[PDB]
Amino acid sequence: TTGRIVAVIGAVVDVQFDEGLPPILNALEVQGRETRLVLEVAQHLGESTVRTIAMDGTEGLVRGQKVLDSGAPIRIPVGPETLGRIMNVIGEPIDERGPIKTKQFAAIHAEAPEFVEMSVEQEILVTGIKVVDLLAPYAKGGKIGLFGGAGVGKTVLIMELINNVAKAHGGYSVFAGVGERTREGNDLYHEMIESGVINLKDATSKVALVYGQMNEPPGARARVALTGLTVAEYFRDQEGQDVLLFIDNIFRFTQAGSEVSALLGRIPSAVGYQPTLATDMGTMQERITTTKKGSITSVQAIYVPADDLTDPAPATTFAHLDATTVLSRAIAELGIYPAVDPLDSTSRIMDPNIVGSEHYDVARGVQKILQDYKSLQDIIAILGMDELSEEDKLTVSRARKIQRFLSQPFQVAEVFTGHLGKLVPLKETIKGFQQILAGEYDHLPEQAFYMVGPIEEAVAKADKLAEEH
Amino acid sequence: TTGRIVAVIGAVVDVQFDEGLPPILNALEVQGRETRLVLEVAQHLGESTVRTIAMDGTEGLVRGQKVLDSGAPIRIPVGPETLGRIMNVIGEPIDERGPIKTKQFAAIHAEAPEFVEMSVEQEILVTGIKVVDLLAPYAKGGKIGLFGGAGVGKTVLIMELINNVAKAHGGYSVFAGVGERTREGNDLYHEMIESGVINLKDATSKVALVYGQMNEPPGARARVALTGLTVAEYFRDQEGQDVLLFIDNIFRFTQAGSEVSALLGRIPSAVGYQPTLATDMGTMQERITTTKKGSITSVQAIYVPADDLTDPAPATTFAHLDATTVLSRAIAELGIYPAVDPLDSTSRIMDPNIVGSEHYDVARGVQKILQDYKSLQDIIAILGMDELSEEDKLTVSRARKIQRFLSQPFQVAEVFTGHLGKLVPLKETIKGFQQILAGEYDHLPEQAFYMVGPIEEAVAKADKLAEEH
Amino acid sequence: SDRGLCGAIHSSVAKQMKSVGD
Amino acid sequence: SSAGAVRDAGGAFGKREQAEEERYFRARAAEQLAALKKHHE
Amino acid sequence: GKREQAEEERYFRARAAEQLAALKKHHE
Amino acid sequence: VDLEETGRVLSIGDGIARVHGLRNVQAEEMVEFSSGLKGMSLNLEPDNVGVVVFGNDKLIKEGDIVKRTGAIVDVPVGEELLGRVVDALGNAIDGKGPIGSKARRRVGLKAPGIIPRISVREPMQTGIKAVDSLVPIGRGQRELIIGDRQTGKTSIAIDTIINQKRFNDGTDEKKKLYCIYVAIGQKRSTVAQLVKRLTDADAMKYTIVVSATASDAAPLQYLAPYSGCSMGEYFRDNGKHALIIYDDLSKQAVAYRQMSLLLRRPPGREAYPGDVFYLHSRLLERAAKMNDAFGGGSLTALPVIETQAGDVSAYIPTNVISITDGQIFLETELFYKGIRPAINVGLSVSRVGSAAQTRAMKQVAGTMKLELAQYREVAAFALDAATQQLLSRGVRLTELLKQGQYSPMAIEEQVAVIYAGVRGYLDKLEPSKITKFENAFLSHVISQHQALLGKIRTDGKISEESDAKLKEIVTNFLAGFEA
Amino acid sequence: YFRDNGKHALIIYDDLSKQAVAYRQMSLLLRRPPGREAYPGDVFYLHSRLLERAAKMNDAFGGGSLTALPVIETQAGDVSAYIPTNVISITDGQIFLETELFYKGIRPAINVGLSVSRVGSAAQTRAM
Amino acid sequence: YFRDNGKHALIIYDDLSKQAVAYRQMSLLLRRPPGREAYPGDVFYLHSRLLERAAKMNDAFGGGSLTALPVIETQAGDVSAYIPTNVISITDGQIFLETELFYKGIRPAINVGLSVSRVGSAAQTRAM
Amino acid sequence: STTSEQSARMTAMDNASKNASEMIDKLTLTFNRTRQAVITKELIEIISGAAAL
Ligand SMILES: Nc1ncnc2c1ncn2[C@@H]1O[C@H](COP(=O)(O)OP(=O)(O)OP(=O)(O)O)[C@@H](O)[C@H]1O
Ligand SMILES: Nc1ncnc2c1ncn2[C@@H]1O[C@H](COP(=O)(O)OP(=O)(O)O)[C@@H](O)[C@H]1O
Ligand SMILES: Nc1ncnc2c1ncn2[C@@H]1O[C@H](COP(=O)(O)OP(=O)(O)O)[C@@H](O)[C@H]1O
Ligand SMILES: [Cl-]
Ligand SMILES: [Cl-]
Ligand SMILES: [Cl-]
Ligand SMILES: [Cl-]
Ligand SMILES: [Cl-]
Ligand SMILES: [Cl-]
Ligand SMILES: [Mg+2]
Ligand SMILES: [Mg+2]
Ligand SMILES: [Mg+2]
Repeated sequence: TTGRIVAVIGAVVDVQFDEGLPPILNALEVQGRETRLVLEVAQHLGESTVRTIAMDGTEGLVRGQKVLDSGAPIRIPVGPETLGRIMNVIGEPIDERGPIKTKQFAAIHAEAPEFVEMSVEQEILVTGIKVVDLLAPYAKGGKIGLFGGAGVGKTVLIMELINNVAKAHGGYSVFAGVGERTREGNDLYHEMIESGVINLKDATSKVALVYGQMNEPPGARARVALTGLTVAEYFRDQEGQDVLLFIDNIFRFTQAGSEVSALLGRIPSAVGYQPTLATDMGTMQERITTTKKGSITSVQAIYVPADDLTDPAPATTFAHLDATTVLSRAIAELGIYPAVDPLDSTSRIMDPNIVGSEHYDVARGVQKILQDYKSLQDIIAILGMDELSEEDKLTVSRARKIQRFLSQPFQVAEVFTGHLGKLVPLKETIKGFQQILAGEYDHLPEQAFYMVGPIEEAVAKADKLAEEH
Repeated sequence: TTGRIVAVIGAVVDVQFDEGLPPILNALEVQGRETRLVLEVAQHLGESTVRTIAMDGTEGLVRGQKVLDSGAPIRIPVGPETLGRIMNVIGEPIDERGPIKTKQFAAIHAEAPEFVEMSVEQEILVTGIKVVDLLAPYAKGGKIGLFGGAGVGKTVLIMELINNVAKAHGGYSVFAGVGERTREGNDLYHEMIESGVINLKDATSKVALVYGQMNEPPGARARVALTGLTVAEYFRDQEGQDVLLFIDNIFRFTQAGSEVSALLGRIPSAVGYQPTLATDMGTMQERITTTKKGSITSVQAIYVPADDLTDPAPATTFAHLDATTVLSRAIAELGIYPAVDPLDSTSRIMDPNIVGSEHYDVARGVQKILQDYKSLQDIIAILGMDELSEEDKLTVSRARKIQRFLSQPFQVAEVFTGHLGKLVPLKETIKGFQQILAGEYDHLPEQAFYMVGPIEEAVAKADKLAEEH
Repeated sequence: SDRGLCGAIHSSVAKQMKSVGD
Repeated sequence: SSAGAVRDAGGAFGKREQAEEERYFRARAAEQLAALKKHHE
Repeated sequence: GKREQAEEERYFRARAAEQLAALKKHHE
Repeated sequence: VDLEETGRVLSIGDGIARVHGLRNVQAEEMVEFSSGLKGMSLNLEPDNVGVVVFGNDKLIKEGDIVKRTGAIVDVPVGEELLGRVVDALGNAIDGKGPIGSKARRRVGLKAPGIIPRISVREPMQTGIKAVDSLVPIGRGQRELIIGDRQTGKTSIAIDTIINQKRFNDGTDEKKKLYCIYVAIGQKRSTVAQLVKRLTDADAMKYTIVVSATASDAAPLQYLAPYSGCSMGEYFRDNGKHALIIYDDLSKQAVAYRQMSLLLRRPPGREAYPGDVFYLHSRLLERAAKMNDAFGGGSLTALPVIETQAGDVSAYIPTNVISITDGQIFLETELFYKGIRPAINVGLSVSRVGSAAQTRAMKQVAGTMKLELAQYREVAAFALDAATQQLLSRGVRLTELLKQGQYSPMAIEEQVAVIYAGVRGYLDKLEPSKITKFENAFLSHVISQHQALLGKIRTDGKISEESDAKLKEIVTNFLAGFEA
Repeated sequence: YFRDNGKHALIIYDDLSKQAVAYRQMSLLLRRPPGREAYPGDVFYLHSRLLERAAKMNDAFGGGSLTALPVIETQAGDVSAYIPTNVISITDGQIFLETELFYKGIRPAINVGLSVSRVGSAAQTRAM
Repeated sequence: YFRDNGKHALIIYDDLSKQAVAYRQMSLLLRRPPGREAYPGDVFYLHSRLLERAAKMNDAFGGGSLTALPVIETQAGDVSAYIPTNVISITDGQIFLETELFYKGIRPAINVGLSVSRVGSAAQTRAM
Repeated sequence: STTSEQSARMTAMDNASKNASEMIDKLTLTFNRTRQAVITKELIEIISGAAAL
């Protein structure tokens, strides 16, 4: 059915249909365009007219320009053909490698899995990172979040998880470039070909790709997150297998909504955000989860504006997550990388019944001394280290060594650090921090524990520091 | 052609013409009134109707009152006859000395000088004040800006510069009373007659007065800044003379705009200001400049609302200035006058090429030790001077002596202060502070440096204190 | 004495010496 | 209000306390590295 | 603080007396 | 008669024309008024067209015949603009005849996608000691110049432009870099001095100046950064490399805020529109490094942001920090103390510190990066004898970071000045006397020892022979300096 | 139902902070006036009437009870925020929880000095 | 009336802070752009025209005067607030009154440092 | 010597707490002024937003 454009202001477009009025969340094919300009319905205004949002630039659009109704939402390719291929928000490919001819398609909009469909299987996932696996370990078949401010190491952290976990994972993966730098998309695409997870000449690709980035409009950036998970929903539902879902950055979903919230006709909420924040996030977030049939293990990078965790966009996301990784600038500026907050990052699986009493006691033991270290820092500001007692001096010594041993050089960040990357096992992490708390490395200096893999390398590095000195 | 007043709300008045609708900026004479009421055309609302801004009070206006069109903006007298005469916003004489007879008239509105017409020669201007000439020295044919809160010392500072520079300078002068005290207009008028710069009988006056004070409505205060501006343009362009413009206060232009923008039918900006803040100021400020033919050295007093420099009105003005003079309350309340902030006030001519390397190194040296003194205030607050290091005691001791030596008795301030004013040359200032930084006057007390001219009088004041014991 | 934060005692001792306790 | 509030502010006391710890453990690192010389040799 | 000035001004008012006591002796 | 391709003005005020008619007009299309002025149709409404007015709006009365251009807003592009100073639309404003460009690129084109791009390889030499060593800018990168007013923000940009004379006068084509300085908001007298400075240093011959001062209307200030970006994309696509400076994006945001609100679009945070992130992102994203297939060229962005009272946590600053690749935090505290340029080494980062540095520079800068980091930890003190030289070295190296205006140094020359401090020939020398040392040392090394600087550029590293020569040059100079 | 028919009951609102966000979304889209922090004018009244219904009945009106345990999420430990101060002023006491006390080892992390129960001190077994 | 007819008069506005709140009520009910502390843009103009009218007339215009003594209520000694700074920028000096000196017993509690009189120093008896 | 330093440290730390108390009192006022202004300013954003619909 035909419908002519009546108004165009910014990304928002109004189309008046003569009789056959389309439902909400339906794709609208705009005729008389060189590139495919698709519109999606948001509101019914009245008088057989509907308000829409543009999945691309609106320049060139004329009033009275015909726009046909598809009779369905934004339908995209889903299947094995999507693997090793980048695509738009609308579904078309963008890597100059022909059309992605899948045998079956799927709409980006769909109802979330019901309460009865929910799983309750808490199984530990051994990543490789020490600060993660010890304090806030990720659950296999669970929702993982990576909070952080401007330039604290969210991309470097998530790219390491792709490098470590996806290779070991005998299955599939889906990367989602939501509202971030297109330069990063260029970096990620080519380096995955070098590793061999995306093969060019043959169809044995592990990682599927969906992109949008901050060059695109808000309407695009609002829906790429939904476009990304829909590909992973195929690998969950139809193919009875596990799947990973790396998203970066999921703040840009919530940001992109507020960019067109005023033009849709809404009274703005607190901190200049849209009123529909909890619901718009909720309908999207709860789709990204493990059902009884399949299992999505999602990893979401979350941008924190102005390092403010109390801001609506990061704050509301905490409820949707099982495991969290709260990054800090204060920890990053010292030199600790990954700058993971040991007194903030938590996980649901952190329980003596789940992970064992040895894991729980050592993990909490690290969190005990690091919290008590903050109290001593207030005393040191007035006195100094000299006036403190013998017991308090040792607590700081053990605390500062624990801070540095939590740091670790990544394989993805070789050019940044300089040193080669590491990957520590489970019990090597448990036994490493247990020896430091017990007092087995009081004689060694704190510099030896800075940027190393297991506890053995700290003792091995102390041999070099001794001979150099 | 005749026009009818359809609506009147405060300063804003709407006029409906049948045919021959007047363009924007054109003045409109309101008929059936005792004093000459003027309405400048702001907008075209549509349906043969225009929105206007009233230069005088809008009381007594009946709906359907006849309004004529002059066919041009608010035209005012300009020439040698405007010297020693007081004008108002609409060019009329408000000194009760007949009409200002001139052979040419100028409109208050005009476009700024083009890129080709701009000048490049920035020569230094010697004020006499110590804190100014050392840290943020003014330029001949530039744009000086005196920032300050409520009662810090702007009118004292501007009258000092009028006393020093404008008296001893072979060229014309202009003063613009934009939204300040009418009492100050009375004081300035009789002071200038007493001095000689204004002459009642002889036609050899230097200063040209324009006044639209805080007793006037917003329409006057919005446009009276431009009225005084246009007088300086005549002397710059058509004659080619060195002009001295003195606007007190420039904030009142922007404040007047904030009052009308509500009634003009606009969406309010940040802190309730008009959305056209930068552009309205931009068209105004850009006219005040040194062209190829003539020259203007504008000294503008700038008000700071609630002692907040981040406020839109004082914030936007910074870009328009060559030299800044940020007056602080914290400095004033300590007793230091003039209360110019040495870690805030800056100038463009502060450069090793222009002033000299001896000037530059001493200037930054004063700023360094003051910055070190300010950093240690938290330590002195809790712990005290005893807990500081012995080298830091010398750093703090000199800084307070430098703070006090930056103070200076004023010429205009003699009437209430009692102490005689000072006028320190450029060479003596740099020589004086350089001795204190190196440490040639460490043995002398701090109160010796408080309120003195050159460094020689500071040492002489210390001997007077030694005699009293 | 060794422990600081006690007025100007350490400097007061140094006053008479020029003209124990680390 | 909360613990560790001094270094969170990042003022005079916050940065000086961070420097004060760095002074102490640099000196203790030299003493402890000297102990590794004796045990090795 | 208000008493931040109290401690600092007390220090330099004492040092002003000491410096003026040294200045008066040299004046003789 | 005609209402399809033509329209009449219903209402006009504050540079916003509501035009009846213009039925066939496109969104973001240019339109010419009866007086002669141009305008951009942004708001397409059912019974009107919200047209923003480029320039003055006094001449536009009610019922003026608004024509159609029949094309999306575009600007002139090419190598002809190099030398000329132009306005936001592209007209000449320096009084040297009308320029005749070959092509005309659109203002608001999409940024190149994932496949055309390639990682940053070749360096973008600013010629500043503190920048190229610690925060190295690569070609294709977007490096922010954030800081308060009067803290040497534009000072970095001007010295970067003057530095390119070293490369552009040479024979090598790849090493050349054409500059584009966009002036948004700042007054004409400032820009007149900037063009004067570039003319004196022989910099204008490879530079384009896109002026949009406070006297010009808000739509011109809004459009000017995009107009300048399109001029850079001419080089980007066709082999050559280019540089662009958005000075500044803060004053662009205020113009966009004014333009948006007067079209009856609702406000957001601090009265700004909802899409102010989208405003700056699409502008910056267009700066990229192209692969060999599409051209090989690139565009390097240097945006500017003005923070109020050092508040980087403000709305517009936090947006641009997350967009840009790296950032250079300039502070007032360092400026007043004497450290000019006032770059905070602890806070500022590049995120590509490897390819953007030369192998000669990587040796001396790598060690200086470590030593300065060691110093800033143990800063607030002045005592330990073991780390006495550590406190000294940091003060000695920090004095070398000072650099006067309008004098950018070569990449090989920067290795020489750091070599003296890093190897410890300034340790026994007093901190105050280091400015006098380097001034005479740089003049000495350039005058007589040209072959040594040449061989570092030839070999592309600090060789065994070159290291041996510099060892005796500094020691003999140091002895002559003191005694 | 339990309260009015002689029996006792417990109710736990987890959490009322998120309820306010939902109520805010509903009001703003209906174009009702926005109050402080974009919440509607009667955001106090929302939680006040909800909690007030929780009561203890005398023997004449059955004798039952509905016990309310509402939940509020503070931002950075700010007790004096808008939504917390409403619900704090409604209830008959409160149990403050700190992130500082949790990591130190105090679990449950109940702040003893700040937390009080005004009415329930009387309603206790004498053995305790 | 007294001013113009060769006579002298004193006027006291007690207080302009409460007048500002009354005008803010009017402006906020009128639905006009609010700024600092929700006051309108013309809140300065409100107090400026009132105070300006108090003046000293020359012998040509009767030779009388009107003397203004406006009052402002600060909040915890906030002299740098919006409405106080406006009236400070209008009037010819001011008399600050401290809560410390008044509570301590020193009445009247005039702050010596902050309080000034510009044109009053000239109009003073030589004995004083 | 030991009796002199403890008496001095008592009075020195007594002054340190009292000087800190003065800073707390004044910062509490500046906190509450800024607290109210943030509530007022952010409310005006929402009212201005609703007006333009
Ligand atoms: N390294 C330096 N050496 C000497 N002078 C400097 C240096 N850096 C900055 N300056 C001086 O500081 C002044 C202001 O610098 P600049 O023009 O960069 O300010 P800005 O940060 O761009 O702000 P604005 O846009 O308001 O001018 C200039 O007059 C310049 O001479
Ligand atoms: N594991 C790490 N090791 C060393 N440096 C890191 C690490 N992670 C991040 N960084 C630093 O941070 C920057 C990259 O951060 P990025 O991932 O872009 O943060 P964000 O995603 O929050 O913008 C680089 O400059 C790099 O030096
Ligand atoms: N140079 C100075 N020396 C001493 N006192 C001064 C000086 N400048 C200003 N003052 C004091 O400040 C008061 C107000 O000055 P004024 O110029 O009216 O400030 P503003 O113009 O900001 O209202 C005067 O009454 C005067 O006592
Ligand atoms: Cl808002
Ligand atoms: Cl007047
Ligand atoms: Cl206006
Ligand atoms: Cl606001
Ligand atoms: Cl052309
Ligand atoms: Cl654009
Ligand atoms: Mg990232
Ligand atoms: Mg004044
Ligand atoms: Mg600049």
